[PDB]
Amino acid sequence: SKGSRIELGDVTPHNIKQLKRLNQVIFPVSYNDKFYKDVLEVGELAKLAYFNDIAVGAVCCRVDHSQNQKRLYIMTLGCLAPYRRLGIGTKMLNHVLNICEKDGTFDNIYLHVQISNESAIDFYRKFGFEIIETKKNYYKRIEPADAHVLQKNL
Ligand SMILES: CC(=O)SCCNC(=O)CCNC(=O)[C@H](O)C(C)(C)COP(=O)(O)OP(=O)(O)OC[C@H]1O[C@@H](n2cnc3c(N)ncnc32)[C@H](O)[C@H]1OP(=O)(O)O
Repeated sequence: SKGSRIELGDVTPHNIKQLKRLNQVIFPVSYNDKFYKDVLEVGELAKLAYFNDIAVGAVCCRVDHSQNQKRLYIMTLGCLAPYRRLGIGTKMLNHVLNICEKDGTFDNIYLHVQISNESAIDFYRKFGFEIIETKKNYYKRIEPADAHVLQKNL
């Protein structure tokens, strides 16, 4: 961290419009107004990422109680294409993993990744996520429609 050009910051009503703007560019699906209202209620489970003080990415997660487990679902985690491979993803993912580790009550953390997304698959597998399922027809309008479920056991 010493001398890093990357910092995470809180999401607030002042910068929620910035988060939406980033999400629009980065992710191929659009999120509704309820999504953005919810982000304001999850505390440290949502953050904006800054590179040299410029907002370039974001992470939004929620707690999911399914399969009789307590799970952390990564709804969105990403940064703008020109700033990729600079460790921003790592900073965001490590933040969420540290929240789970300090809580200690999570069974697993998981997300969906479109099957064509090789760089996301490489990235999550680096952190010990495993492809546990491939969901056919996960997306309704984009191609390929299929998504891998990537899960890390905690
Ligand atoms: C519709 C969907 O599928 S959404 C769910 C997936 N997320 C996205 O598609 C959002 C768009 N993508 C991104 O924002 C990025 O590509 C991310 C979040 C996946 C990775 O973020 P980055 O900031 O680029 O990752 P970071 O620089 O921390 O990468 C760390 C590690 O990941 C691995 N990695 C990351 N990107 C790549 C790549 N393109 N190719 C191979 N390995 C990669 C590397 O092993 C390793 O780092 P190093 O080899 O550079 O030391």
